[PDB]
Amino acid sequence: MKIIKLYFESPVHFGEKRLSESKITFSADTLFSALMIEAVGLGKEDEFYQLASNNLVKFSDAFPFIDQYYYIPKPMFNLKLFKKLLYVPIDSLEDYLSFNLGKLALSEKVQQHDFKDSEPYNVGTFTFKENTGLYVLIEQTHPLLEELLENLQYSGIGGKRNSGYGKFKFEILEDSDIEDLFSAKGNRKILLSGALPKDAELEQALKNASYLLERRGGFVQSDTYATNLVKKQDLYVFKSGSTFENSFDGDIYQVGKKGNHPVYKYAKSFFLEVS
Amino acid sequence: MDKINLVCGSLLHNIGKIIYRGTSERAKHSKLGGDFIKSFEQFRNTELTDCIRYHHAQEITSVKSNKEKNSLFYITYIADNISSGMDRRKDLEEGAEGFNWDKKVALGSVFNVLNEKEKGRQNYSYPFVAEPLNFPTATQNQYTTSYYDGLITDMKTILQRLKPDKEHINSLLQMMESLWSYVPSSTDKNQLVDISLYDHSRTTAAIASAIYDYFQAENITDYQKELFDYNATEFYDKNAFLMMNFDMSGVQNFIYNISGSKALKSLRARSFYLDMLLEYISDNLLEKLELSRANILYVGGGHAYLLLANTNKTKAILSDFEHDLKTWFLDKFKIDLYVAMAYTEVSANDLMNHNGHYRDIYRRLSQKTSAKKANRYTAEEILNLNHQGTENARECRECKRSDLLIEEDDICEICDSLQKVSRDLTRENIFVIANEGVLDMPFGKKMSALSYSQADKLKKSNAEVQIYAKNISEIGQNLMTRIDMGDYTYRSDFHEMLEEVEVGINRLGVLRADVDNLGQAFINGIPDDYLSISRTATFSRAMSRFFKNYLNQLLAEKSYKINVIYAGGDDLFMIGAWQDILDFSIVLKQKFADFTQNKLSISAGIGMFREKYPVARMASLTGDLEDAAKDYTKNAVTLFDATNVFSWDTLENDIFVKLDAITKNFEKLDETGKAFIYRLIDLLRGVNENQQINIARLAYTLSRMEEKIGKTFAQELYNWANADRKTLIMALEIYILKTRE
Amino acid sequence: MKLVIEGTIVLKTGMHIGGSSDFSAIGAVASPVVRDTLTRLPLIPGSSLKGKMRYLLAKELNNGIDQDEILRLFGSSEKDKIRRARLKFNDIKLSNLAELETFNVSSTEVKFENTINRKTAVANPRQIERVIAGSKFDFEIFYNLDDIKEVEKDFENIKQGFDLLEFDYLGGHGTRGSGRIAFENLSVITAVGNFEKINTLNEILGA
Repeated sequence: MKIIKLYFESPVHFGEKRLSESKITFSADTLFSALMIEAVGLGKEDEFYQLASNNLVKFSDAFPFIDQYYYIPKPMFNLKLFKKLLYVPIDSLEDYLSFNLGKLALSEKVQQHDFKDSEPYNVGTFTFKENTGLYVLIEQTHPLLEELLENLQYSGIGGKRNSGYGKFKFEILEDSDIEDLFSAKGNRKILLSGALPKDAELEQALKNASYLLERRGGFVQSDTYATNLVKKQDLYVFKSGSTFENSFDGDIYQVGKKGNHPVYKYAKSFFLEVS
Repeated sequence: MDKINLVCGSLLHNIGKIIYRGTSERAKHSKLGGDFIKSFEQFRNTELTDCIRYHHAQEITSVKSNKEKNSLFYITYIADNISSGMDRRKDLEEGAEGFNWDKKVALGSVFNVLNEKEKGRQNYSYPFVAEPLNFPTATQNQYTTSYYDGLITDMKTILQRLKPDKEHINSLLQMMESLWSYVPSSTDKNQLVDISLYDHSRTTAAIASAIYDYFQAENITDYQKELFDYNATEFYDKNAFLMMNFDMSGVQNFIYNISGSKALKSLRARSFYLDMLLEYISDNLLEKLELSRANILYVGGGHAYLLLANTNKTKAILSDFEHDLKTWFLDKFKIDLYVAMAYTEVSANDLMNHNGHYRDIYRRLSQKTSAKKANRYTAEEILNLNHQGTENARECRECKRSDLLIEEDDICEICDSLQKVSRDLTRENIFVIANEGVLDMPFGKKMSALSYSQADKLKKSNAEVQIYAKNISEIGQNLMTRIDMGDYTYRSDFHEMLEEVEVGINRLGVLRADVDNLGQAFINGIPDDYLSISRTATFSRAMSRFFKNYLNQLLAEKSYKINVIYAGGDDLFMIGAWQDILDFSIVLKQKFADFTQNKLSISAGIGMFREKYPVARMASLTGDLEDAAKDYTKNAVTLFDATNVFSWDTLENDIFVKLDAITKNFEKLDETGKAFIYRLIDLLRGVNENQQINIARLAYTLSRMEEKIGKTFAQELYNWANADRKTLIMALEIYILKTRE
Repeated sequence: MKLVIEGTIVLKTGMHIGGSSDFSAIGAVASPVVRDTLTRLPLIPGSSLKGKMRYLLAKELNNGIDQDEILRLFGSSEKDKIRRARLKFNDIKLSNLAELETFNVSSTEVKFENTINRKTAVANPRQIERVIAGSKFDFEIFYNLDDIKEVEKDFENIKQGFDLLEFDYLGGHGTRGSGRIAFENLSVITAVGNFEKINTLNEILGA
C-alpha cells in the first residue's frame, strides 16, 4: 500500500461551503474529481473512470502529517469515554484505547473597477509550515495515476485557481511499516474516506456504527457543461474518521445528468482494521 | 383524578409557612396551609388539600380511614420526603409546634457545593429586596416580616386571582420564579437550607406527578401497604423517574453560518431563534406528556434538563415524539441541526441520595447522548436525503442550499424568515406562536412574534397558542410566559452613534467574551454527599438571568452607546463606541465577579475597528482575539491585538492608574501634550529589540522635560518604564486614542 | 501540454501591495503590506500580478470597444460562455533575501507620507509599509496549453503584456511613486511531456 506525500509551496484553500473559510485537508472525492479533470485535460477520462470503477485506484483522503509522523482524525469510538484534540498518530491509536500543522489566514483581496467602485472580497486560507504538509494513501499503484498526478501539481489542487494558492510537489516515498496496520486485521474498523455504501449494504452497516454524515457537492465547471454554472446533486457521505464492524464498499455516483458530459463523485471505503 | 391536585398541592405544600414566622401563632404548618387556602386562594375543597395537610405518618394515621383513596395524600408526602434530598420520613418537622424552631436564616447558596473541593464548606446568605438584585454573598443577613407581609398581600391577591387549573399553572410558577426563587425553603438540617422552596416545590410536584403516573402504569393502589411497612427503600428501587436530557448539536456553526449583507440583525435573530426553538420543543413534550413547567429543571444554550413519567405509554409517545422531531429536522435542517434526546433510567433508591450515583449518572446520561450522537440516522432517511437531491443554478447566500428557495430572489425561506424577525426583534415584543407566522418550528406551528399592539387582541380570544415574552407584564390575565434575552441597543445604527462621541478617535469597538472554567463546571456539577436534585439548576438559571436581565439593566442605567447581539457564558458579542465598551469591560468584570462571589471569571476580547467595516469580519477577528486571550483557563482580557493581553487586575490597577496619572498630569500642561507623548511612545515601543539605547535616550529626555512635566512625574515615568513598560505603552496608547481630534 | 513561464520580478521602486486585517497601532505603520502568515516574509499575491496583467491586456486589446482573448487567457464565468483560464499563476515570494541582507538592510521599509489640507494647511501624516526597492521576486507561471495552433499568438500577447506592465505599477498607491516593476531573464520550459517548438517561445520571452 502506497503513500503520496504532498509538500506545499504556498497557502492552500479547501472550503466546506464558502470562500472565507478553509480547512487543513481535502477529501477523496476532491482528489478524484481533480485527477479526472486532468484526464479530461489529456483525453484518458473513461479509462481512468473504469480504473476507479474496477477498484484499482481506490484511495484514501488527505491527512495531516508532521515530520515523520502521519496523523488521522480521532476515531469516533463509542466506548465509555481531549475534546479539543483533533488528530492522533496512526501508529499510536491503540494506546488511546505536540500537534502543530500551521496557521489559517484570511488573505483579503479586491476586484478593481475602472469607473465603478472597487469590489473587495476575502479568501480563507491555511499555510503548512516547514517540515509538514499532507499525504494520501492509495492501493495497487498505477502508472496512469502517476501520469495524472504530475499534471495536477502544475494546475493546482485546492479551491481557488489560478490565483494563486494551492500548489505542491508530490512524492511517493513508498510505505515501509504502515501497510502492516492495513494488513493487521482487527475487530473494529475505521473508515478513511468520505464513503457512501450502496443501498444494498447500507442498513447492514450500522451494527455498532459511530459515523457522521457530511454533505458533499458544489458547482460544476467545464467548457461544455450546461452553458452556465449549475450545482451538482449533493450527496451525503460518511465523515472520514468513522468507526464500524461491518465493512462496506461504496461506489462512484454520477451526479451529473443535465449536462452533456457526466459528473462523478468518488465515495468508496478505505478501511483501517483494529481492536 | 387529574394531575392538577398534586401540582397545586405539592408545590403549595408548606407555602403557608411564610407567615408561620411572620405571625406569632404556631399551628401545624401543613394544616396552616390547609386553612389559609380557604381564605387565600379560593373555596378550595378539603379533599384537594388532603395532600397538603397530611405530610407525615404522625399526621396521616390520624386520618388513615376517614379519607379514602383517589385523594392521594401519600403522594405529596413521599414527594416531600425524597424532594428534601435524602430523608425526612418520621420526624416532627418545622411548623408542627414542637420546639423553638429556627426562624431567622436566609437562603444558603449552592455555589460552594458546586466544586466542594474549591471552597470546602461555607454558609452563604442572600440579600433580598421587596430582579430582585440578589447575590449569593457570604455576609450573613436575616429575612424579615415586611417582605412576608408584602408577599402575603400578593398571596391573598394573586393566588386569589389565579385558578387551580393546568392552563394557568405556568403563570403561577412564573410568579414563584419572580418571588420565591431567592428565598430559603426552611431552617432544618442542611438539605433544605441550601435550596429554595421554589425548585424544591416544583420538583416535589414533579415527583408526585411522575409517581402518580407510575402508580397508574403498573396499576397499584392501597398505598398504605406499599409505603408504610418501612422507610420504603424496598419500593424505591423500581424505575419510576427519568432524568431526561435534550441537546442541540452544531448550534454555533449554524448561528455563524452567514455571509450576508444583513449580518448583524440576522445573527441576533438566529441566536435568539435556537434558544426559542429548544424552549418550544421542550414545552411541546411537556404538553403532550400532560405535565406542567415543574419537572423541567433547566434550559440552557442548546440543552434542556427535565424529569419525566416512567410509563410504557410515556416511552411510546417519547419514541413517536423523537420520530416526529427528527423527521421535521431532517426535512428542514439536514445534519446541521440534530437534536439528541436521552434519559437515564433511575430509581427512587437512586433518588434518595445514599448509594452514590449522581455524577456517574450524569456521565451515563452523557454517554447515552453520545451513543445517540454517534449513531444518528438509520437507513431510509439517509437514502431519502441522498436521492432527494436535484441540480439547479440558484443558491441562497448564507444558508447555501437549493431547497426552500423563494421565488425570483435567492434567500432561503428559513433565511428570509430570520431576516423578517431580525429588524423587529425589539426590547419589548411578545413572542406569539401561531399556525400562521413567519418562522418554522415543530410540530408544524409557526412563530409570528408580533409587537404588543396587534398580538394582544387574539392572545386571549384565539386560544391554544402558548405565547412567550420578555417583559413581566402578565399578572395572570394574559397567559403569557417570560423568557428574557440580551437585546440592549443604543439605536442600532452606528452612523448616528459614533458621531455622538466627538471626543476621541472616531473608531468602533466590538467585544467578545465567555466564562472561565465553565466546561469543568458541568463535567462535575454537584457531588453526591451534599446533593438534592433542585439546587444546581438555580446556579445556571441565576447565571442566565444575570446575563440577560442584569446586562440589559446595566447598559440601561449607565447610558452606554453599546448595541448587543448575543448573551451567554459562551456567547457574548456587543458592538459600540470604543470609549464605551472599553470601560464597560471592567464593570462587567466587577459585576460578574461579585455575582459569582469571586468563583467564576471572564475571558474577554476587545478590538478596535473602523466604522465602515463588515461586521462578520469584526466578529470573526474579535472572537479569534478573545481566543488568543482565552488560553492566555485564566482570567484575562486582550486589548485590540494578540500582543496586548492583560489579566483583569493588571488591566484595572496597572493601566487604569497609569492612564489616570497620564490624564491627570498631561491635561495640566499646555505645552507638552502630545508630541512629547508621541516621542515617548516611539522610544518606548522600540526598546523591545534594543534596550540600553532606548532606556538611555529615555532617561535623557525625561531629564530634559523634568522642568515641564514635573520633578516628580519624570521619576515615575522612568521607574515605570524600567519596571512595567508594556502596561505603560498601552496606557499612553489609549490616552492618545481617547485624546484624539 | 503544459508549459512553465519562469523569471523574476526585479523591483525598481515601491511595491506597497495588499493590506491585512491586523490592528493598526498608533505607533508604527497603519495599513501594512501583505506578508506570509508563518514566515512573515514579504510576498505579492499572485492574484495582483494576474490582475495587473489582465487589466493591461484589457485596456489595450481591442482598443476602441469582454473580448475573446481576455477570457481565452484569463478565464470567464459568463452566462453563455465559460472558459478555463489558460494561464496559471502562483503567489510570488521574496527570493534574494540573503543578498538583501548583505547590504544589512531590512526587507521592508516604512514610508512616511501625508496630505495637507488645501483649505487649512493642516498636515495628515500616514505611515505606509512597503518592500524596499531592488527586491527580486523569483516567479513561476504555468501554462494550461490545450491547442498547439495558439501558442505563438498567446505568447506574443502575453509578452506584450509582460512589457506593458513595466511601464505601469503593481498594486498600492501607484500614482505617487510605487509599484514599478521590471522583468529579468524571463524564460519558458515544458513542465511535463515534450513540446517541440519551444525555441520561439523562449526567444520571444528573452526578447
